[PDB]
Amino acid sequence: TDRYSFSLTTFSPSGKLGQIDYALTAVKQGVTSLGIKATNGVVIATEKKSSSPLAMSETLSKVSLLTPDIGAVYSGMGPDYRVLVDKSRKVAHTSYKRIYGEYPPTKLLVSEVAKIMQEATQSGGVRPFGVSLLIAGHDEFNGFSLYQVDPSGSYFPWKATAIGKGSVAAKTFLEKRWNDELELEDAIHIALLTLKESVEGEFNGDTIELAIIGDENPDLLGYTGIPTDKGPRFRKLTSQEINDRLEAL
Amino acid sequence: TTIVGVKFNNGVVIAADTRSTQGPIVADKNCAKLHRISPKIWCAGAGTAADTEAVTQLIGSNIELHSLYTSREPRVVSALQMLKQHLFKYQGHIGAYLIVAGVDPTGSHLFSIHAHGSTDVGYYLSLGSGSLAAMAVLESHWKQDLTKEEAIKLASDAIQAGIWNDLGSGSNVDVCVMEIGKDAEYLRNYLTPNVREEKQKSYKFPRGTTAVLKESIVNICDIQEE
Amino acid sequence: GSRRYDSRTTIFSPEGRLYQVEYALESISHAGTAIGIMASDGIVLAAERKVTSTLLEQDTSTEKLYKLNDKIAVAVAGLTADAEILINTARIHAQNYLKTYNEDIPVEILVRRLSDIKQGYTQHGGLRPFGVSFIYAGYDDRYGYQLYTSNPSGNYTGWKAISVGANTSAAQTLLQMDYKDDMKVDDAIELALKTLSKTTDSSALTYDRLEFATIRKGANDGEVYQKIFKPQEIKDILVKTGIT
Amino acid sequence: GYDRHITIFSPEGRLYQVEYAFKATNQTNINSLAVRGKDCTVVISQKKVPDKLLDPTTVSYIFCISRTIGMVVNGPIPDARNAALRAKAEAAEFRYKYGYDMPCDVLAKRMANLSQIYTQRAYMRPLGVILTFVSVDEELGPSIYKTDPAGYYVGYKATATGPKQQEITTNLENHFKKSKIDHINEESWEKVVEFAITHMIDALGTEFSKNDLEVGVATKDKFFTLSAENIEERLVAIAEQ
Amino acid sequence: GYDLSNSVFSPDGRNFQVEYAVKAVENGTTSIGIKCNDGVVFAVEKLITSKLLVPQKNVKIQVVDRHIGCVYSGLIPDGRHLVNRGREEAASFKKLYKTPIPIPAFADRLGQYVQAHTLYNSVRPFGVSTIFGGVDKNGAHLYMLEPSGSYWGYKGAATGKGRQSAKAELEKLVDHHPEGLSAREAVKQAAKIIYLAHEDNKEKDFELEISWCSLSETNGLHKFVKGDLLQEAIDFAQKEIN
Amino acid sequence: TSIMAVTFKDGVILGADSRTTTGAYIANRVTDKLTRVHDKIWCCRSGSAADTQAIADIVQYHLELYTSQYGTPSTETAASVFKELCYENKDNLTAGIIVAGYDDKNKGEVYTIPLGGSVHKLPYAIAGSGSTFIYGYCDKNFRENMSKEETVDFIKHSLSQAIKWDGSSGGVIRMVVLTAAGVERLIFYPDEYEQL
Amino acid sequence: MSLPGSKLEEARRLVNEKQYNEAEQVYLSLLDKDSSQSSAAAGASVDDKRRNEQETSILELGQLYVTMGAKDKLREFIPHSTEYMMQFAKSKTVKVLKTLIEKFEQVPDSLDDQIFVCEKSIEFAKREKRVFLKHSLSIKLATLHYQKKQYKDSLALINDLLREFKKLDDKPSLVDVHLLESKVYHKLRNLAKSKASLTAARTAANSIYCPTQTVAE
Repeated sequence: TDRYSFSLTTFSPSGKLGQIDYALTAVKQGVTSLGIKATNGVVIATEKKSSSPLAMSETLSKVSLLTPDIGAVYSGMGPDYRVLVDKSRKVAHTSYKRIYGEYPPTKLLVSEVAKIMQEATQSGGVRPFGVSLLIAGHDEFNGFSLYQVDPSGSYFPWKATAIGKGSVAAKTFLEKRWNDELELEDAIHIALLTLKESVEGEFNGDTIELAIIGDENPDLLGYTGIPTDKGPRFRKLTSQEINDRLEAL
Repeated sequence: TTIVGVKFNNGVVIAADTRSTQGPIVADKNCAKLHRISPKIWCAGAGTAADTEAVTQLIGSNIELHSLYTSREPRVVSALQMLKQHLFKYQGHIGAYLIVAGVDPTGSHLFSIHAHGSTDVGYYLSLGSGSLAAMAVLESHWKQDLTKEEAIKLASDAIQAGIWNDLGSGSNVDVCVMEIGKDAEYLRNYLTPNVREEKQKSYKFPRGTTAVLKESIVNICDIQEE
Repeated sequence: GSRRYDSRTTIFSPEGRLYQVEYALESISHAGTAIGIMASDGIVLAAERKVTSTLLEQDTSTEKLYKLNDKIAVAVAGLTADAEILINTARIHAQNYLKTYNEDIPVEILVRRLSDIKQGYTQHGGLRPFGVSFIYAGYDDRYGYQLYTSNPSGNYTGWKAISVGANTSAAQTLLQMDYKDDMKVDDAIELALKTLSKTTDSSALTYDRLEFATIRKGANDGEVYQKIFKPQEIKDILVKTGIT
Repeated sequence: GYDRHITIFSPEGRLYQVEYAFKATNQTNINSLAVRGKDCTVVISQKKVPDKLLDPTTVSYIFCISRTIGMVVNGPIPDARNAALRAKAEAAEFRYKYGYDMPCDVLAKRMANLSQIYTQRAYMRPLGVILTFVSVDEELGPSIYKTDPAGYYVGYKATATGPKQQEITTNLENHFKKSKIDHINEESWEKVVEFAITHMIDALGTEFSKNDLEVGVATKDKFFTLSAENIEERLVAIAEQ
Repeated sequence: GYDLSNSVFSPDGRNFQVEYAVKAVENGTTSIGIKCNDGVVFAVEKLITSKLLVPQKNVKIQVVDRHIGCVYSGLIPDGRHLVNRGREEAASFKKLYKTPIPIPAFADRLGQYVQAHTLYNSVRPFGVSTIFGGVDKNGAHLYMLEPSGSYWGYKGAATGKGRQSAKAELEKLVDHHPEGLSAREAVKQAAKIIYLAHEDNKEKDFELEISWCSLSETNGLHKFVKGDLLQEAIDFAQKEIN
Repeated sequence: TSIMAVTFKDGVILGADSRTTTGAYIANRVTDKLTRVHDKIWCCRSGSAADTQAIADIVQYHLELYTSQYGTPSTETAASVFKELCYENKDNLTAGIIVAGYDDKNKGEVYTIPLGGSVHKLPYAIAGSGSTFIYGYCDKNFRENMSKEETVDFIKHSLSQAIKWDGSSGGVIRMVVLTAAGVERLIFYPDEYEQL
Repeated sequence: MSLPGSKLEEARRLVNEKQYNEAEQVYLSLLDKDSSQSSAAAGASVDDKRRNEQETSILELGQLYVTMGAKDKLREFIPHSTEYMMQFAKSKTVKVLKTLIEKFEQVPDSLDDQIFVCEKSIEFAKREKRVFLKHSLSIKLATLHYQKKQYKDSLALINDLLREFKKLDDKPSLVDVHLLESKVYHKLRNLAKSKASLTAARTAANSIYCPTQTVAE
C-alpha cells in the first residue's frame, strides 16, 4: 500500500517547524566549509574527513560541479548531499538546457534548488535533507554571486559565510579580515586560514579541498580556437598547489 | 549535406560544410553544422535539419549527466547506444543521419547512425546526400595509418568534391580534429572555397523612395516614472 | 504499522479549529514585519527581514519582494522557504489568465486561488499547510487598487491598511490612528517607515534591513509602474523621513 | 521517543534507526579482508559451517554481480541476497544502455543512493548488510569500494569487516606504512593470496582451513572463485616462505 | 517498543518480529529432508486431530515445476500462498528461456520474495519454513528456507516440533555413510526419523507421508510414494520403535 | 547479407560476410556481424541492420544477469530470448539470427530464428537473402562430423558462391571457431577464395 | 620571463662552483632588474599585464637575500627593500613582507640592524595596510627586544597591543603575545605575573588550532 503521504514535517506547539530545525542541527554535526566572495572571483573550501586511514580522498568529492561556471559545496550529511547534487544537476538540465539552452544565471539556479528542498517538507514518505549548500558562481548578468541554501528551502546571498560545526566562530573570524574590495589570491589565504581554526585534525593540502570559481581557463573546456566561448570558471586546485598555498597564509 | 568522418590509428577527423538548405532554397550561407553531444563527442548532421538538432540536444543532456557522474571523459559508444534505442522505437520517423565521432581511452572511434537505428563502424564513413561524391575521392588516396595533417587534407578535399557534385554541399569547410589524449581542435573555416563575386554598383536610394503611410513611436526601453 | 506512526495532525479540534493552522499563526509572528498601506495614488509594500547577520548580503536580497506579474507584487511575512512554492504557482495562474483571455488577472481571482491551495492541504492528503501570510498589492480595472491579506487557513480579507509578521498589535493601532483616506504615495511612504520603526526587532531600522517597494499611478496615462527600489535609493528615502 | 523507531531526526540531528543497522553485521561472526595486489584484488573471508548437516559447498558469501566485479557480504544472509539482486539488475541495466559494463565506482554510488532511499521512507527497514565490491577496472585500476547501510561509501586502499576488524585494520595500515604505496607489490597473484592469509591469521589469532576460508580473485577482465582445493595449496605455501 | 513493526530495529542488532516468525514453524509439523547422491527424499508428519479426517487427502506436498518438491510446515494458509507465487515464477522462466527452472534458481527467487515482506509495514511476513529440492544438471540440491529469508546448503534438514529429534539422527546417518547414500534406501530412513520425531508428538497420533525426487528411479521427476513401497516403509519404522 | 553456421566434430564454426547494403549504396563493407553475447556463445546477424543489433543488445543484457545469478547459459537457453523477442515483434521486425555456440553441456549447437520467431535446431543453418541460393550446395556437399580444416573450407566455399550470386554479400569472409582449444577468428581476403 | 630566470640561475652556479665574488656583480644587476619588473618597465618584462612576473620578482629578491653571506652590502640593501615593497602598489604585499624581515633576522647583524629594519616595517603597515599586519610586525619587534636582552623596551611595546586590541579582536595572534610576555617578566625577575600570564597563555592555547612551534614555546 501507500499510507505515507502525510507530511513528516509538522509544527511544534511552540511554533517553529520542528523537522527543519533538527535538520539544521545535522549541519552543526557536519564538516566545516566556507565561502569568501571576492570582487573578481569566489573561493570555496572544505575539509575531507574519512572513516578509515586506508580510505581514498582522491575519489572523495565534497566540492562538485553543477555547470562549468557554478560550483557547490556542503556542510552536513554526506549521503543527503550525494543524492541532492544529482537532482540539482537534473533540474538545471531539463529546465535550462532543453528549454533555455545555455548555462543558467546563478540567481535562477539557486531558486530552483531551493524548490526541491521545499518539496521534501511537503509530502509523506519524505523528510527533508539535512545539509546546507554554498553555491558559488558567476553569471555575466548579476556578476559574481555567492549564495547559501538552507535546509528550510530558502536562499540568502552573503558577503562571506561559513557552514558546519565551526560556522559561528568563522563568521566572527571573517568580520575583521573582510573588506569590500578583495583580490582572488587574498581570498584564498583568508578562506584557508579560517578553516584551519575549524579543523581539529591536521591541516594538510592533501586533505584540504580547494576550488575557485575565479579566473576562466580555456583549456579545460575541451577545445580552443574560438575565444568568444570559454571554458570553466570553476577550477579545482590540485594538491601540490594547495601545499604552496599553506605557505601563503 | 555531406559529412565525412575518417578514422585512423592516432585519432579521428570529422568535417562538414556550412551551407544550410531547406529544399532547393538555401536557408543559410553560413551555419555551424558541427554539433556537440559532449565536449569530446562531436557530430554533424544531415537529412532534415531540425531532427538532427533535436536529438543531439536530447542526448547531449543525458550524456552530460553521465559525464558528471563519472567525473571523467564520456565514452563515445554511450552516445551511440542511446541514440540507437531512441530512434528504433519511432522506427525511423525521426530523420537523423548523423556521423558520430569521438575519442576516448579505449581508442579512436567512428560510427554512423541512420534514422531507423542502424549503426555501422568503419575506418571511414560518409553520410548525407553528397556522401556519394565524397566516397570516390577518399578511396583513392586513403591509406592505413594516416598522418593527422594528411588526414586533414583528405577530409577537406572530400567535402570539396561534395561542393562540386552535390547541391546540399557548399559554402565553407570546417574541420574538427580529435586526437587521443589531447584537446579537440576546432578548425573553423579551414578552407573557404567560394566568395560572392563582386557587384558592379551599389544599391542605395535616397529617403522616402519607398512611400510611408504614417508612423508612431513605440517604447520598450522600460517603464516609466512620471 | 502505518496508522501506528500517525497521531492525526490535520483534524479539527473540539472548538472546530485546525491544530496546524493555529500553530502556524504563531510561527508567522516569529517572522519579520511586513506592512501594506493603500494610498489613493498607489499601494506601498514595505517589509523587514527576519534574518540580519554579520556579513549577510542584503543589498541585492530580493527575498521578501516578488513580482507575480507586472501589476501584482507581494510582500512576504512568515517562512521565506514555505512561501516559494505559492509564489511560483501564482506566477503560473497569472500568466494563464493572460494567455487565454488576453487580459491581466484581477487581484481577487489570484488571491482566491492561492487561498484554495491552503484550504486544500488540510482538506485532503494528510498534508500540513504552509505557514505564510501574504500582503497583496494589485491593480485591476474593476475595483481599482485592491489590498488583501491572506492567512495560512486559506481566507482573504480586504483592508485599507494592514500589518503582518512580528508585532501586529502595536503596528495595527498606530496605523489606525494616523492613516487618512486622502493620503498620497508620499504620505504613505513616510507612514510605513514610521510604523516599521516601532516594530523593529533590532533597536534601529536600517536601509539594508528595509525592502521597500511601490506601485504608482504617476507613470504616464494612469499606467501602474511597479518599482522595487535600489539599496541606495532606500537609504536615500530613509534619511528623508528622518529615521537615520 | 519515536524518532528512534522510524527514520526521522532527533534533537541531535541523528537517525538512531539507521545506526542500529550497523550493529547487526557482527551477529553472523563473519570477517572479510580485501587488499589490492599488483595486478589483482584478493578478498579472503570466513566461512562458518557449524555442523555436518550443513553442506559446506553451498555456504557462500561471495556473489558475482558482474563478470569482473565480485561482492563479498558481511552480515545477515537474507539482506545479502536482496542487495545482490538489486546490484545485479543495475549492472545489467547500465550495460544495456551505455554499451559497456558498469563501473565499480558507479555501482557503489548507486547502492549508496538506494540505501539512502531505504532510510528516506518511514516504514522501510535499512538493509543492514555491509557490502564489499572488489574489482580490477581498466580506468580506475585495482579497486575496493565498501558501501554501508546509511548510504555512505568511499574508496579503499584495503578494508576489513567483521566484529573483530580493528585488529585486521591495524595490521594492514602498518604494512602500507613500511611499503609506502597503496597496493602490495609481488608479481604472482597467488602470493598475494598467501600474504593476505598470513595477515588474517595474525589478526584473528586463528589458523584457518580450506573450509574456514572462501577466496575470491579479480584479475584483469575477470572474477572467479578459488575452490577449496586451491586454498589448501596456499596453506602449504605458508610453509614454503 | 521495537515490537510493533518489522522496520524497527533494536540497539541489540536484532529484529524480533522476524525472529518471532521462526517460532510459528516451531509449532508446526515435523518435516525432514535427506540430501542424497541421486536426489532428495522429503517426509512430513501429518497430525491427526480426530478420525473424521481422510488421510492422504490434506496436502502439504505441492510440486513446483515438474521436478521441484516443496513441503512446508508452520501456518498452513501462508505456506500455500508462498507456493502459489513460486508456480508463477516457474512458468515465467519456462516462457523466456524455454527450459524448466533450475533448483538453485528457484531457491534464489523465493529468498528475494520472503525478504520483501519484512521490509515494509504494509505487508505481513510469512509463518512457514519450506523444504524443497530436486535434481538438475548441477546435481541434487536440498534447501530449507526460513521466514527470515535465509537458506543454505543442507546435508540434511528438518523443522517442526521434533526438528531436534530428527537432526540428531541425521548426524549419525552421515556417520553410517560418509559418502552419502542412495535415494532408494533413504525412503526407509525418512520414515524412521519421523517416527523418532513423533516422540515429541506422543500425545497425538500421526499419518506418514513421503515424497521423492531421484534421478536413479523416477527419471529425475518429483513424484509421490504410495502403494507397496509406502507400506514397506511404514512397517520398517514401526518395528524399530517397538 | 548471408550468414551460416555449421557443426563439426569438436565444436562449431560461424561464418559471415562483412558487407552491409541499404539499397544500391553499400554503407560499409568491413562491419563485423559476428557478435558476442557470451564468451562461448556467439551469434550472427543478418537482414535489416537495426533490428538485429537491437535484439542482440537486449539478449546480452538478459544473459549477463543469468550468469551472475544462476550460472552460464546454454546455447538453447540463449536462442529462446532471441526467439521470444522476435515473437513479440513478428509483424514489425524482420530479423535473421543464427545462434550458435559451443558448450560442455551439449557440444556445438546451431539454432536459427526466423522473422516471426521460431527456434529450430539443425546440423547446419543458413539464413539471410543470399544464402538461399547456396542452399542446395549446402545439403548436397554437407558431411556429418568433419575435420576442422574440412569445416573451414566448406564455409569458405559456401560463401564464395554466395558472394558470386549476391551483390549484397561481399567483402571479407569472417569466421569464428568455438572449441575447447580456444576461439579462433579467421579472415579470408577476396583473392584467397577467388583462386578457387 | 626567461631573462629573470636566467639571471637568477647564473648567480647561483657562480656561488657554489666558481667564486663568490663573481656572483656579486650579477646580484647588483639582479636587484635593478627586479625594480624594472616592479615598476612595469616593459609591462613588467612580459608585456601588457604584469602577469607571472608580479609574484616572481619579490620572490626572487628574497631568495637572493637568504642565500647568501653576511656582507655590508646585504645590510645596506635591506633598508631600501621596504621602499621597493610600496613601489608595486599591489595588495599581495602582506604575505611576503613577513618573510622579508625574517630572513634578515636570521643572519647575524647585531643589536641595531635587525630592530631598525623591523620597526621601519611597522611604519608602512599603519599607512594604509591591514590591521592584522601591524600586529604581526609588532610581535616580531617585541621578540627582538628580548633577544638583545632589553626588557623595558619589550614590556612597554607589549602592553599597547594586548590592552587595546580587544576591539579589533578575532585573532589567534594574542596567544603569541602572552607567551612572550611571560618570558619578559621572567627576566625582569618578577614571577608573580609571569605565572599569571603563562596560565592565560595555556588556557588561550587549550582551544585546538595551534602550531607545533606554539606549543613548544
